[PDB]
Amino acid sequence: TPEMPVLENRAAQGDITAPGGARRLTGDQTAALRDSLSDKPAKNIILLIGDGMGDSEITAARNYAEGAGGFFKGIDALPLTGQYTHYALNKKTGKPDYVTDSAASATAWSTGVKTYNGALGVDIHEKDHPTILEMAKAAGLATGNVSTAELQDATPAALVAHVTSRKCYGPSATSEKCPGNALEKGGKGSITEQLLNARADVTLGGGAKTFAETATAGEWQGKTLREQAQARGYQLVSDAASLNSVTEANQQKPLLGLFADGNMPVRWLGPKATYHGNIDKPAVTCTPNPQRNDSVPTLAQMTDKAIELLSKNEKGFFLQVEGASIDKQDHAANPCGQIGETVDLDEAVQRALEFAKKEGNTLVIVTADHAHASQIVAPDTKAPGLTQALNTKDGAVMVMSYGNSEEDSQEHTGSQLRIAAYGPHAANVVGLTDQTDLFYTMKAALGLK
Amino acid sequence: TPEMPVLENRAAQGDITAPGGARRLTGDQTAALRDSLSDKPAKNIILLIGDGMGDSEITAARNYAEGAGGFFKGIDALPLTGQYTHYALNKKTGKPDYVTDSAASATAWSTGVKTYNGALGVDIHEKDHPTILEMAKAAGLATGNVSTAELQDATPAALVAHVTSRKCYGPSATSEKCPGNALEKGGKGSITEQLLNARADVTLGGGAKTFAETATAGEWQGKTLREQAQARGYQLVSDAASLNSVTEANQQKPLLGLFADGNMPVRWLGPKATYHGNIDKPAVTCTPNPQRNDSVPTLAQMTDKAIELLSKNEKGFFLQVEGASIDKQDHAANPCGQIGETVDLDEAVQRALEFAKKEGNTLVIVTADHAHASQIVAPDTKAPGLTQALNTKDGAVMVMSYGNSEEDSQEHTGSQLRIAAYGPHAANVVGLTDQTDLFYTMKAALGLK
Ligand SMILES: [Mg+2]
Ligand SMILES: [Mg+2]
Ligand SMILES: [Zn+2]
Ligand SMILES: [Zn+2]
Repeated sequence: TPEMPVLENRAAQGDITAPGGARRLTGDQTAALRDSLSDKPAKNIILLIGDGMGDSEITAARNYAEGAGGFFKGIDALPLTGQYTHYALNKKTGKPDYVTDSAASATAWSTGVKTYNGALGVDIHEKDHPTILEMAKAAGLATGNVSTAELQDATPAALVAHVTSRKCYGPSATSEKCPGNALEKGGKGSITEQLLNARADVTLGGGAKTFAETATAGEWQGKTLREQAQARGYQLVSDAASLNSVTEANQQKPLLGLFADGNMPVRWLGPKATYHGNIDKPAVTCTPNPQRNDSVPTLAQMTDKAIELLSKNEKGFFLQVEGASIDKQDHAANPCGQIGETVDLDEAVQRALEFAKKEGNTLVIVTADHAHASQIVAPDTKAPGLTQALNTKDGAVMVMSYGNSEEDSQEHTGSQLRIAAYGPHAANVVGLTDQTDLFYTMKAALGLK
Repeated sequence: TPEMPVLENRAAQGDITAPGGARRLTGDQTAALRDSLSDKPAKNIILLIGDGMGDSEITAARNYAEGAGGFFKGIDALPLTGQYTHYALNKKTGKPDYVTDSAASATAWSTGVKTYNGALGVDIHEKDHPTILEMAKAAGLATGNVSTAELQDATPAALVAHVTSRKCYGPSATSEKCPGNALEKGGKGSITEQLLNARADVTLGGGAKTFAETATAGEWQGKTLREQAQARGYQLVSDAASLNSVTEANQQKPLLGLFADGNMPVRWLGPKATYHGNIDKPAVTCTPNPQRNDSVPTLAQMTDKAIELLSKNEKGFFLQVEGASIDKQDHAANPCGQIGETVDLDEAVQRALEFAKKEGNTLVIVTADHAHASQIVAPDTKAPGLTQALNTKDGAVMVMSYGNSEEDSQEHTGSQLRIAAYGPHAANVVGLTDQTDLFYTMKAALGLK
């Protein structure tokens, strides 16, 4: 509908060296804003998560791929923007823990309650809390869970599982790590077991590896989780081709795609940032991954398939899309990997926006779980940590730094960060909010009880 | 009668450990946002700058001072938010320079043109461009310029001075670094000298030192600039009581407050962050700076006095307020200084909002020139840089890290950052914009030609 608009052009108007040439706006937005506000109920919800995608990561990625005066057709097109907080809680004391992990953050938007790092779908008292997927499902809507990581990973895992520790991937690990959740100790089961129970109509991602573990107890005891899956009515697919065959997805024949043993492959490769790399070493240009594959769906691809199959439900749908790898490449101090996964996500955002634009009753939300390590610094910067200089699209050099861990892994950060939305109820992300608010915002737009 | 609502309370609504207690919203925001949209003209403009105050610096200060679930009654209360980019240009190539200084950034917002780091009121070709202040004055509007740094520093300087280098504080430095601007070589002058010609109605801050230099030429050759200003009819005050006593400020009786030889005293004392400081050292608790004085007006005080004086103007006013020390103490790796300076800013913001709420035709802007070093990390972090643990309001420990420079100074950072606003034309800050767009936004809002 021309009704609800999106930002079509927020790129620099003309000559950046000229007066007004770097402007992103062409006029007054008061009208456009007014036209972007609606209190009408959302039919569908599409939630796009860039793991570790703070403002720094978004900026670094635009600078490189689109130029400083560039514009992300996906990411940057959402008209309603704000800043949200995502601190976690300390388990013993219930006091704030300023820097969160993806387990606690994902638990917050999915169930509306703060938790401790490590936790999936449980409060600090280790008490379960229904998730937005379980609720929408209960309400009879179609549910989708898509990611580029292993599906046991914290991010997607939070919509479907309740464990006291994100490490409880399969039975083997649960029994050890989460004994109270272990199927044999009377628990609800491991992350994978719980995923299977949940039954979203569409689930696409990696982590096929744990689907090889074997049930210790229950009905499917002694079989492989994968085996239990087909046993359960589930349709399994492992490549683009097959994923494309799929004409229908639902509770009868829910869909489960396992495109990789672990995380799906990264789009771009580059060297790892090194100490004084922006000085001692030359500017880098990122190399697309020759080992990415025509048979592996891109995220924008799982996204479009997900939308087509979930859109066949007349009551509506809930969809969660995760761009997993941003956070993981940030940890590895790999600019090229971190950047490409941001660009990968933008493509999916575009698909989601396109659908919402025409559909008209769709709420699209784009955000991150927490902030990361990456910073953009001056080119002649002499940093204590890991640095790298990059040749951007503007023909200039950009330098990225990761200086918050002497360890082998760059740490997350607690800075508040961008949240953007388009469609009905999107005004609920404007200004300062908390990660938990997102739950109530979503459940409220759909009218979930 | 606040036609347009400001956000009265977005602190966590209840018990942070319980379902929905960490929420900052109490309901749907649609109607309130709708109520924040107006395209009526703006009588006045109050622009508040926290130098180097990125989203990280804000989060950090809130956690410390108000708690994670806290809310800055000033800073966090502006209902229309977005993110803005502030890259500068490379003088020679004209290509983007990812990390700006304060000089080129304030030039951006004050003239609508991008320029090279170090430049004030001039473009890459060193051409001069009229400033939003000079233009307001020209239209008959009352003008103000308040800052906690020396008045010759880039932020305030940019509004009334045009020079090739930011270093050109007074006659002596200008002759050496800005030979083209030097009074004696037929130039327009040094920063202080043009500041004096600019004749803003209200100018309050530090930098008294440079006023002890003597003109090298012109009508006031051989007299100090202090005398020249007295000679030119400026009202000079240097203490809080002298300032309070002021009843008038206009083109006839311009006001000049010089409250510190250099920069004004910082609000809180604390030790410098250090290597492995969060491990090898006990947690720090900020303490008020005894020097902060009673003879010294605070940022909130000057902001109040300036609005009073400026408000007298029928046509209206444009006022810039700078919390300068946030950036400075960030370069210094001093969390208490940095945070204290952000708290100071919040108080100045509250004053501006109170008046604006009242007046009804005032546009209030809160943003920063660029991003900075500061990162919030896990308590157990083992960082290559400077860290420090802090005892927050929540009775918990927060660790701050500075790791982008092996130099004495920590660096500015390239990330886009929060921009927020309240009042008529406030919508122009939502979504993604450029710093230069702000120039155009204040121009149209005040109806300038
Ligand atoms: Mg993730
Ligand atoms: Mg400044
Ligand atoms: Zn994460
Ligand atoms: Zn600075």
